[PDB]
Amino acid sequence: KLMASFDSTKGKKVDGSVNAYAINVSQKRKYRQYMNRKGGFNRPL
RNA sequence: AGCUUUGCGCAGUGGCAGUAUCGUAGCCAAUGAGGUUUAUCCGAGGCGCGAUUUGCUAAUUGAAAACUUCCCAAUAGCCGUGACGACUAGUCGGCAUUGGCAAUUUUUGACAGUCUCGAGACUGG
Repeated sequence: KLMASFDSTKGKKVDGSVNAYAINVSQKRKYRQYMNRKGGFNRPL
C-alpha cells in the first residue's frame, strides 16, 4: 500500500523533468549572392 | 716618432628642427650688406618671392584598400529487439538499429579544509 521492494533507477528511464537538456546554438547567417554570380537571375537555394 | 691646430669629407653617440633649415633663376653686396651700444667705430650676407625626398609598420572607413569563396548529400560501450549462424524452449558469437542508460555493487563523484612526526589525528556547529 506504500507503492515495497526498494528501487534504484539505474538504467531505467526516469519519470519527468529530469531529462531536461537545452542547447543554445546560433549558426552563421547563410546569405545569398547578388553581384557577379555568372548564374541565372533568381537566387540559388 | 709622437703630440697638436685649421679647413673639408665620411661615419657614430647625443641634441635641435616653422623666430628652424634652405632654394632664389629677381635685385643688391667687401668697388661694402647692415648698423639706436663705443660712430674718424663695427664688417656679412641682406630685401623680397617660394618652399620644406625615401623605406617600413599600424589603424580606420569601404563590399572590394589590389602581388597572379559559399552551400548540399553520404563515409571516415552496455541493456532490448531482428535475422543469420553455432551448440544443447535454453545458451553462445558476430552483425544490424526503429527505446533507455545521474538513486546503494561501479561511468555522473564522500569530498573538501586543518594539524603532527613514508604514518596518523581534527572539523564540516
